Amino acid sequence: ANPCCSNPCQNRGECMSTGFDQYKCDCTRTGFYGENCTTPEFLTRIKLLLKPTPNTVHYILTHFKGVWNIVNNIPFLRSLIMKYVLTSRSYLIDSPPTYNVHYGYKSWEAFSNLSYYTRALPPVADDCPTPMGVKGNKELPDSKEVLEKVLLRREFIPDPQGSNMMFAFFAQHFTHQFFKTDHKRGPGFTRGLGHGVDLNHIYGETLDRQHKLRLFKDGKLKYQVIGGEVYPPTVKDTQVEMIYPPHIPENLQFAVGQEVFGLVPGLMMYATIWLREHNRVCDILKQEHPEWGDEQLFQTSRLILIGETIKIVIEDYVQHLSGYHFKLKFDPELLFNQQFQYQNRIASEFNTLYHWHPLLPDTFNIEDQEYSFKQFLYNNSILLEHGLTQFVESFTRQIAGRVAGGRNVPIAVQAVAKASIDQSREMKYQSLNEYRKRFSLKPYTSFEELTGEKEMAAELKALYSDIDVMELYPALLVEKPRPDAIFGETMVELGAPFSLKGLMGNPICSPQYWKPSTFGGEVGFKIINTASIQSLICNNVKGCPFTSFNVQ
Amino acid sequence: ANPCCSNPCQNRGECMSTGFDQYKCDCTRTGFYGENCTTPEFLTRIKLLLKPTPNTVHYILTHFKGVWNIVNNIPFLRSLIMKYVLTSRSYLIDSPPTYNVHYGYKSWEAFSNLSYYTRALPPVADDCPTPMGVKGNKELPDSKEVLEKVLLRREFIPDPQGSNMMFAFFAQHFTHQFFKTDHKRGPGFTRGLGHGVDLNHIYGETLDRQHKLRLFKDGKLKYQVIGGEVYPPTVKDTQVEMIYPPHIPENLQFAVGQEVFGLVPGLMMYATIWLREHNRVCDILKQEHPEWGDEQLFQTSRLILIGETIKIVIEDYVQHLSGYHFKLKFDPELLFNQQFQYQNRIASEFNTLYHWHPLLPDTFNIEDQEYSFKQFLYNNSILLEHGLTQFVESFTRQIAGRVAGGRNVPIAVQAVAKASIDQSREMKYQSLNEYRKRFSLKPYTSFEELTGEKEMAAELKALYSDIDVMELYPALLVEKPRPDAIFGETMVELGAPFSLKGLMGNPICSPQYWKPSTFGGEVGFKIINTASIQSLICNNVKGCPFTSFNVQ
Ligand code: HEM
Ligand code: HEM
Ligand SMILES: *[C@@H]1O[C@H](CO)[C@@H](O[C@@H]2O[C@H](CO)[C@@H](O[C@@H]3O[C@H](CO)[C@@H](O)[C@H](O)[C@H]3NC(C)=O)[C@H](O)[C@H]2NC(C)=O)[C@H](O)[C@H]1NC(C)=O
Ligand SMILES: *[C@@H]1O[C@H](CO)[C@@H](O[C@@H]2O[C@H](CO)[C@@H](O[C@@H]3O[C@H](CO)[C@@H](O)[C@H](O)[C@H]3NC(C)=O)[C@H](O)[C@H]2NC(C)=O)[C@H](O)[C@H]1NC(C)=O
Ligand SMILES: CCCCCCCCO[C@@H]1O[C@H](CO)[C@@H](O)[C@H](O)[C@H]1O
Ligand SMILES: O=C(O)C1=Cc2cc(Cl)cc(Cl)c2O[C@@H]1C(F)(F)F
Ligand SMILES: O=C(O)C1=Cc2cc(Cl)cc(Cl)c2O[C@@H]1C(F)(F)F
Ligand SMILES: *[C@@H]1O[C@H](CO)[C@@H](O)[C@H](O)[C@H]1NC(C)=O
Ligand SMILES: *[C@@H]1O[C@H](CO)[C@@H](O)[C@H](O)[C@H]1NC(C)=O
Ligand SMILES: *[C@@H]1O[C@H](CO)[C@@H](O)[C@H](O)[C@H]1NC(C)=O
Ligand SMILES: *[C@@H]1O[C@H](CO)[C@@H](O)[C@H](O)[C@H]1NC(C)=O
Repeated sequence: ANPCCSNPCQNRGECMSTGFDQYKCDCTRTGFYGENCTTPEFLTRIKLLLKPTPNTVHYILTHFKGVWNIVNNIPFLRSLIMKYVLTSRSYLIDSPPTYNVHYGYKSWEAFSNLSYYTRALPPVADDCPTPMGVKGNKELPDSKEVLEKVLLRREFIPDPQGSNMMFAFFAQHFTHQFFKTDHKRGPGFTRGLGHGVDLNHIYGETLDRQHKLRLFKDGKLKYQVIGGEVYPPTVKDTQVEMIYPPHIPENLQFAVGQEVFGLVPGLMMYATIWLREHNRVCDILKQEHPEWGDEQLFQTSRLILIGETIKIVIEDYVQHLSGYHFKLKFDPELLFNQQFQYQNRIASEFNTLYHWHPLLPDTFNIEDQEYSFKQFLYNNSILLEHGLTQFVESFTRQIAGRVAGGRNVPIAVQAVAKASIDQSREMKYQSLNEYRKRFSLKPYTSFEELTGEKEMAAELKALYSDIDVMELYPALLVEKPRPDAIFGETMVELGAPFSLKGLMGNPICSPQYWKPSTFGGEVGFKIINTASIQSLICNNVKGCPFTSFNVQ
Repeated sequence: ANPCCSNPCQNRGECMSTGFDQYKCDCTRTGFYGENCTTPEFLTRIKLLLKPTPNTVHYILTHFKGVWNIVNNIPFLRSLIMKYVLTSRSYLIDSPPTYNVHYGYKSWEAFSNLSYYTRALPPVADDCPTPMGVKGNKELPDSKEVLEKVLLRREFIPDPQGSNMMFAFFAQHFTHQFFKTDHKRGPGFTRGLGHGVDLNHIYGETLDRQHKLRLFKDGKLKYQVIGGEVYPPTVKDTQVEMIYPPHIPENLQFAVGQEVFGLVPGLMMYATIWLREHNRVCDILKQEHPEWGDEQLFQTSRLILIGETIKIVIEDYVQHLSGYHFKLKFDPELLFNQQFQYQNRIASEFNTLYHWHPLLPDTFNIEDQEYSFKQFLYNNSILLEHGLTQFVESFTRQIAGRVAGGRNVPIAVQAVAKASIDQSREMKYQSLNEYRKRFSLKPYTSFEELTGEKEMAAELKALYSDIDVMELYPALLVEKPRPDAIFGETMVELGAPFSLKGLMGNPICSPQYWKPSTFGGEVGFKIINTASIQSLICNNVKGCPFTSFNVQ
């Protein structure tokens, strides 16, 4: 019934009803005018001509390795390029944030209520005739059918980019600080009220939890020593709430910042590494500042680890994922003469797209062992069994699954994939093609264009009938990958903006924060500016084993 | 003992201890270098020469009325000037915010914990030898002594700028949405978690309170009709908590957004006016949007009232206070090509400086009556007695007290003034002169320079001994006024930055919000862009009585 149900307004124009069956588009600052904001302004037409497609740019970034080799070595050139990747991306994100699952129009409630995930696109109104607005049938295709026909893995498909298990578990661990759905409220709600990289997954969401985790000497976090090795403390010792099945012995109930991290030994591996890093940085700071107390050692270390985290995410993690020959750089100063909002709100869609479960192998291979999901889940004995060094060595060698390209979701986790589909609908997501437009990409004109093949395309076509009715989440996992890449166009073009915004939007990246004194001086500052996934493991894992995010 | 106790670093350089008795200043981006950031960079020296003092600029703004008359009528010129007043002010505020009462160094706790007021200057460390750091005696002068000698009113001193009671009560009402100290926690904590102009003082801090206040038809707020006039509903009808002495009859316990607003009839006057405005705007929107439901009518109206509020504050309220011949403008677009953070955190110091109780008269004069404080407080019968029209007429005629200049704090409220002194100290405020430097003003070199007279100066000198030990709050109320002005230099130069930042930092001022559709279309948008204190009163008060922030 809502006359905006067809999503009439193009180019980021906003639709507003002007009567029971009339609408109007607000084209303010879109660069277009006309009833649906589809008539371009002169200068807009120019820009459109001189604008290369994302696939073109991606090609240039992943080719001409010889040129990039030169560029990467000319500091002012590298800075110029990175500044452009930062700025071009962030303009795609609304900041201050706008919509959420309950508000398809701006409101103080949607702005002020931090318990919601924000929305890059507003929900389809409740009184629209179809799930996607006006197109398609009264009901989307059976989600089980979609799951089984195009999502579920038959044979394991490895990632051509060589992503390993160190990568997979880093992705899970890192993102699960800001992807923390409040299932008590619903899929559109979050428990991560910092809406970003605050390391609550190490330190805790709340002050009370943090204090239980802290030693209150030398700024350190509590820990225990088992077989000469440092591990997180127990629930019994700390009284912090953790999720564990009832059969887990108390001496194996490790207590960490994120209550869910005991559920996978790969998570507990990173939990342990970072715990160690924190206490390590505490020793460094105490040496520089024998005058400092516990609070200041703890707080400064946390700030340093936030910096290390962002550093590693950009220059190692995203570097690997991108396949760019251009060398990405973590440098807050690049934005100082630029318009940029030092804030962020986690988007529901960012969460949805990040369900990268195809990464998971059929078994987890540590040393001589090959563990099944059943044996791997909630099983910290495995970690104690082999130890950190062996986890790193093994996980660095084991290849992860390809994410886009279709049919690679492990059966063990099929319920999670079905829930991603069902909850997207529950949250009234607009279609894949609406999202594509929202991020300046060309709508797909057929299912075959989407997948780049014929078989899955045909199954999808029989299910959905209309490409404009296809759903974002299934599309992401079925999309034609970039050549020999882990992802297709839509994953990168939505993901990159959300990501860089949450990284650079952090307050430590602001001018008043980004200076040596913030981090206890030049020594603390250097820890951030030289951080890497390798140094993180070298300093904190016995034997300083070699590591990487790609299979060697 | 802390080597930074003496506030060694100048020009916004940051002090960090580097050993039990050594310190270092971080001069990053200050424009200076050297041990204490006192050596200017070349370009810094230039700028310093070409920079007029705040007193010079103030003079130019309050003179040459004939030129301003021309400028005010050249749209592009007016915009240019207002853009400059906006930008020059906001660079004085740290955003994202930094310190608070418990953290004299940056921390994630101080950044993330919204329950604290932020701090423009860090607190004096607990182990410093004197209250102000290293200067002065082990103890500040008796606050009762300061109160009595230089703060308390002997004879009422009227405001030379002609501020009236409409102004006084607007200031109280408006600011008490973001000045809401959480006395359960301490003076450095706030209950206003929106940290700005969110109109929680009309709508409530929390969703629960809001819903009790709402009618849930046509987007409106509950109300009652008494003698044909619209007033807020009762506590009995709504169950919203309000602070009222036990002797107040339930039918006089008006329920409004801000629990403390029943305490002064002048507050309840504005509460009633704004309640009316909201329901008024609801009627307008319903007429434009018969398709809209209650939620959308309510939320859109709230957004419109936020706009009206900022509009009136800049163009009427601040316009009056400034004494400028230049016509200030509320125009978000002025910042769109500028670097600016659409966020804000309420500063403790902004709260402290806004204790403008000298505004209060010895009696409140309504019609033929002259009420004492005793009779005026918690007495809503007076409002019912005379009605809104008579309140507006009377309060528009009654002159308010001068704030700076000394000895004009009403005795009835002496406990509040003493608390301002005592709580400042409790919160470990740095000295007046530190705050002056912090806002690019020249330190006062004597008490006589501060007051511009001899008698109070001599009393202050005997009390404090050293000008560098003088306190911010008492200094503000004792400072030499600008010629025939309500305030001295320090009030304006600290207040203006804090204020404009909270006004323009509101999300509705951001590009994605500042468009017609946000406000239900051109008709809702116009309500904001034509708002004035006179139109607010004219649309909402019977007879459309004349009003102004100044005596006629
Ligand atoms: C290691 C084995 C893993 C298991 C057993 C697992 C299982 C689960 C389960 C049961 C959920 C809840 C979904 C629902 O609401 O129905 C979930 C959520 C999620 N998973 Fe995984 N997962 C694993 C690894 C990963 C990996 C490698 C990633 C990639 C980054 C990932 C990304 C996510 C995300 C982003 C969520 C949503 C988090 C939230 O909103 O709270 N997971 N996972
Ligand atoms: C009209 C009669 C007034 C009375 C009886 C009054 C009394 C008080 C009292 C008792 C407090 C502290 C109470 C507490 O801490 O809970 C206070 C605080 C304050 N007053 Fe007034 N006042 C009046 C008018 C004004 C006016 C006209 C202004 C001008 C802006 C003003 C500005 C403030 C501010 C900014 C605070 C701090 C509030 C907070 O942080 O929560 N007051 N007043
Ligand atoms: C962010 O938005 C959330 C969604 O609106 C808010 O969560 C909801 O708050 C409501 C008000 O407290 C709850 O309403 C329920 O209403 C009935 C009738 O009065 C009562 O019986 C219930 O006690 C009351 N609450 C509950 C828990 O039943 C909603 O239930 C509650 N939860 C959800 C998911 O809607 C958040 O409050 C809001 N956050 C803030 C800071 O405002
Ligand atoms: C913003 O910072 C505030 C000030 O530090 C936090 O407020 C404090 O939280 C503490 C617990 O989280 C309370 O301490 C008390 O500690 C003992 C030890 O376990 C408990 O028994 C008490 O129950 C607990 N609380 C009380 C009321 O006794 C502090 O009292 C409390 N208030 C103050 C003034 O410190 C806020 O929690 C923090 N806000 C957020 C969002 O983190
Ligand atoms: C009213 C004209 C006198 C003003 C000068 C005040 C000198 C300080 O006098 C004080 O006045 C307070 C208020 O009455 C009293 O509570 C104190 O007991 C008294 O010391
Ligand atoms: O943070 C992330 O996961 C990513 C950040 C990222 C950022 C740029 Cl610029 C380019 C790529 Cl390929 C990126 O890859 C991913 C993504 F986008 F989500 F797939
Ligand atoms: O918001 C306020 O109260 C004010 C804002 C304000 C803003 C400018 Cl530009 C100039 C003046 Cl005189 C102002 O006066 C006051 C103040 F600063 F608090 F005294
Ligand atoms: C927008 O496109 C044209 C107006 O030029 C109109 O025919 C069309 O119906 C409008 N909206 C939609 C969804 O078709
Ligand atoms: C957990 O792993 C341990 C040690 O590797 C193994 O002995 C045990 O069988 C596992 N438990 C489950 C439930 O698979
Ligand atoms: C800063 O000024 C000079 C260093 O140039 C030095 O004499 C002084 O002691 C330093 N600090 C203070 C507080 O004086
Ligand atoms: C309250 O106001 C009434 C009526 O205006 C007045 O007569 C009365 O004296 C006041 N109450 C008190 C306690 O002063």
